[PDB]
Order: sequence, then C-alpha cells, then structure tokens
Amino acid sequence: ATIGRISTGSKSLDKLLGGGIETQAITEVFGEFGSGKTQLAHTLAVMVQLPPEEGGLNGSALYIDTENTFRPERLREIAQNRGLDPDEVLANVACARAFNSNHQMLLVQQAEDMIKELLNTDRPVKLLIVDSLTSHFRSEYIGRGALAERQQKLAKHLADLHRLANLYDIAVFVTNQVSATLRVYLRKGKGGKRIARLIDGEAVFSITEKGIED
Ligand SMILES: O=C(O)c1ccc2c(c1)CCCC2
Repeated sequence: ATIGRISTGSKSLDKLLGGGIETQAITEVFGEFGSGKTQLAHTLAVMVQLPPEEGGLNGSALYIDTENTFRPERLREIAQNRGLDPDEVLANVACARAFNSNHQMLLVQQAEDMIKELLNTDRPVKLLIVDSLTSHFRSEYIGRGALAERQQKLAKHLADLHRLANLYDIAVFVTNQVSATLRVYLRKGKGGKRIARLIDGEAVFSITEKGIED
C-alpha cells in the first residue's frame, strides 16, 4: 500500500509534516498539559473522513481514551465548521475508555477486530488515536522494580501499535504529557498560539472552532 497522509487542519503544521500524518506510521505528539495535543487528536478524527483532495482518506477513526478527554460535541463543532455533517462525523469515530494500562493494552487487540471488520469497505479504519498513551503506565508503575516493568510493558504496547499501523495501512496518532515513526513537540506560545517542532523549522497554529488552523 501507498503511504497516505491525513491533514492536521493547519497548513503550517502540514508543511512541517510533509503534508500531514502518515499511514503505516506512529506519530507521537508530546507536550505540557494544555498544549493542544487532544485538540489535534480531535481535529484529525474529523480530517481523516474527508476525501483526499480535501486532506482526508475517506476513512473512519478509532479513539482510545485513557483520561476521559473524548468530547463528541467537539467533533461536532469541528465538523460543522469544516462543512461536514456532524452526526455522520460522530458515526465514523468509535471511542473506548481505557480503565488502566493492562486494559489499554487489551483494547489494541479489540481495535484490530474493528479494523478487520471495516477493511476494504467504503470507510476503512485509517486512524487510531491513543490519547495520553503513557498516563496509566506512569501512575501505576511506582516502586523499586516497577520502572523496569513499566518499560517492558510500554515496549510491548508500542510494538502492537506498530504492527497495526503497517499491517492495516493506518495512521497511529499518540499523545504524551511530557519508538515512534515521528515525534512532534508541542508548546503554548504568545497570544494563544501553539508551536510545533519535529524532534530528531517550526509550525505555528491556533485552536479554533475549526479545531486547529493557521
Ligand atoms: O465499544 C467497544 O466495545 C470498543 C472496544 C474497543 C475499541 C473501541 C470500541 C473503539 C476504539 C478502539 C478500541
């Protein structure tokens, strides 16, 4: 399969990314609490549904929510302001709440069953989001030998996500509060602006009724 790209909604962020986030890849966005990582996650869940001429892949999206950050009303607002039908945008985004890190790891196996079901239909899964991927791993693995166990567990989780990305031609997008194909550092700036830098030029964008934009 040819590498597809999903537009982030910001032309500036898209140019930094080579046209958007790639399928058969894991893109990780990291930053401090309140930098806009979840906003980007929400905008991509809408953008993936658009035709390629509009920056999408005619795809559906899976959203693994670890900290209760999924807002369907936000997807609706983003869809309405991008000239999409809000009810239809919601019907193409499936959300699952991860209750702890072990549950989060099992949800990746369940995502594979949903990907298989939709494979070769008119709306195949083209995006899998894991919001605050490390949140549960950081709060649960405190102690002596807990740190080596945290590392073994995340390594296995990340390898399961890499496997899905390549096998089913999906863009995996993960957020992390301070392994990936691409790492993007996100920070707040002056005048409510958000700044993105590739880790290993800078994009500048705003958080608006259109999700994220120039
Ligand atoms: O509703 C469910 O049973 C369910 C289970 C797993 C996953 C989703 C939904 C959506 C995101 C991917 C992981």
